[PDB]
Amino acid sequence: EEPIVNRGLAAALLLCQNKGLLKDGYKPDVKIEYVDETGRKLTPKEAFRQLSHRFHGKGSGKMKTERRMKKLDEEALLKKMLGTVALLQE
Amino acid sequence: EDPSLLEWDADDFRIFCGDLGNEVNDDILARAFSRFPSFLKAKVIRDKRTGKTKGYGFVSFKDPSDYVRAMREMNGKYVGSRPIKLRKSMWKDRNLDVVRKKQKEK
Amino acid sequence: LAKWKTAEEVAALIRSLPVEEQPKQIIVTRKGMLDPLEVHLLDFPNIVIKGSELQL
RNA sequence: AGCUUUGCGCAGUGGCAGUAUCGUAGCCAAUGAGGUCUAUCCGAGGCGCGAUUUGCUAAUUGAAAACUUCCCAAUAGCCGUGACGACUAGUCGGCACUGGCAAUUUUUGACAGUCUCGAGACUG
Repeated sequence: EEPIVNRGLAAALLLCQNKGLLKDGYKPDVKIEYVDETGRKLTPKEAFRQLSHRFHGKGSGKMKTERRMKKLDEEALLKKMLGTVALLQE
Repeated sequence: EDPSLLEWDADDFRIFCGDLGNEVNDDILARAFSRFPSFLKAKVIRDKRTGKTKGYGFVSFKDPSDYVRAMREMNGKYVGSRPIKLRKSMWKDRNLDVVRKKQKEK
Repeated sequence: LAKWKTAEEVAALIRSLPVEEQPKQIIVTRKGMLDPLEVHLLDFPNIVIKGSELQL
């Protein structure tokens, strides 16, 4: 119920919190993560599949590649966002 | 867009024969095609600098009913060292892809 | 069988909608309905079948 | 000529489908299968055996879940510094950067919001 107030950053942070959108001597920050050429973090199964494909020297087939590309496009479309037609038809 | 389908495509029936021996059925497909009534073409898809076939091959038969009868008879027939499974060739080209895209939106 | 038919009808209503219109979170009002809903929606693992403490 | 019936097949909507749908090559069967009601009456298959075509799409597993050579590398701003050439220790034009470029006149933003009839006013 908190709107975005002008010249204020606490209201947007409160709306995002309410919406649920949130030796030598050293401390080395050893962080290991799996990423792809698209920059998206990869699931461990996906990372293992990529590693196995690179190690075996052969990638996936054309049909599998097309299915993966279609799935990625669908995911991108879904993450980017019929009530009016149902209101007009009623 | 590999220029290799311009020699066997003559408004004929293309049959994809897979599940064949990798080191066998090099020219046995030609014998099968000669046994088939049409006996037009029996091309085998193989990779260059590999020494073995790539699996499924394309058999072009002019007579469609004869091709269907041969596919019914040769489905699972022991050819070479493994039974060759015969199905219909896809042949999804750029024009076919464009037509499929046009029909998908409508 | 009635709960299975209701879960199959919910799965058919989810499958009739496109992927852009399919939801990713399902809130079950009845507590004895989320258990077949995990079985009837095995083809779409991206949906979350969660319970509801407040009954609408 | 209009209209209508039975049977049949094609096409189509809707519906059903394991007490459902068939084969039966086995046997019996209008020369009567099967009958607790209506039995000097009804009138069809019944019993055993054995089944429940094709295309598309999606998803999971897996390195790869099958359509015709693939891969790798490359092409298609300023201030100063060191030399080069010119003009009278200074200036200019081109070359690469061994350092810097978020503190008032240019590039790390004094911008943003509101109201009225291209223009004006108010606030932070």
